[PDB]
Amino acid sequence: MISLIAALAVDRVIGMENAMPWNLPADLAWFKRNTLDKPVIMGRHTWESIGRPLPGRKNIILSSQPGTDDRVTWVKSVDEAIAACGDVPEIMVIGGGRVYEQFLPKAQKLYLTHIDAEVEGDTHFPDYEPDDWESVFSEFHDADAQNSHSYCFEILERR
Ligand SMILES: NC(=O)c1ccc[n+]([C@@H]2O[C@H](COP(=O)([O-])OP(=O)(O)OC[C@H]3O[C@@H](n4cnc5c(N)ncnc54)[C@H](OP(=O)(O)O)[C@@H]3O)[C@@H](O)[C@H]2O)c1
Ligand SMILES: Nc1nc(=O)c2nc(CNc3ccc(C(=O)N[C@@H](CCC(=O)O)C(=O)O)cc3)cnc2[nH]1
Ligand SMILES: [Mn+2]
Repeated sequence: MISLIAALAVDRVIGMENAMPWNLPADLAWFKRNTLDKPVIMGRHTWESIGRPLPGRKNIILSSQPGTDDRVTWVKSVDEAIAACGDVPEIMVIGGGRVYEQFLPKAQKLYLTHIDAEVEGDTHFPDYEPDDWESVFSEFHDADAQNSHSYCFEILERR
């Protein structure tokens, strides 16, 4: 099945100038935990902000342009990206904006982190139809010494 994983601040903001303004060590631990040993699909911009292959996962990048690093897999369309994953139980789509928009309809599960932070950005998470989704897991956390804002980890399943 296909799942989307993402961190959103106020207003569904997900990035600004090809980067994520905040720093939340706990959220990144959660991201790694949920994606390790699974294939991750990302768009070219995202590949670029990340700057290197994510270890322990098959990294698949979507680009209309030919590949430029053999350490990852390059695909030119959504169907090929999905076929490149092979037979696995869960495929993780990691963004960015344009790529989330294209996979949303095909996704059965969303792993969202809501962050209490007001950031002015240029990329947003798609505006999905709440009706259609069921929250099956929620876990709130106040801010602390290592994490600058409070956040909520949530998992939705398409009804
Ligand atoms: N907070 C989060 O959880 C989170 C997660 C991911 C990203 N982000 C952020 O989001 C921004 C990057 O998002 P973005 O929307 O600018 O770009 P993106 O979605 O990472 O990348 C867009 C690109 O990927 C390729 N692509 C997408 N769909 C394709 C398709 N169907 N066939 C072929 N190529 C396709 C195209 O590359 P070519 O131009 O080479 O065709 C397109 O320009 C950043 O600020 C990043 O920091 C945030
Ligand atoms: N919940 C969530 N938070 C994010 O920050 C996020 N970021 C992306 C894309 N950007 C990035 C940027 C850096 C790393 C990264 O450095 N990850 C390391 C974690 C380090 C640790 O495990 O403590 C990794 O191995 O996953 C991942 C995605 C996609 N979905 C997200 N989803
Ligand atoms: Mn159902």
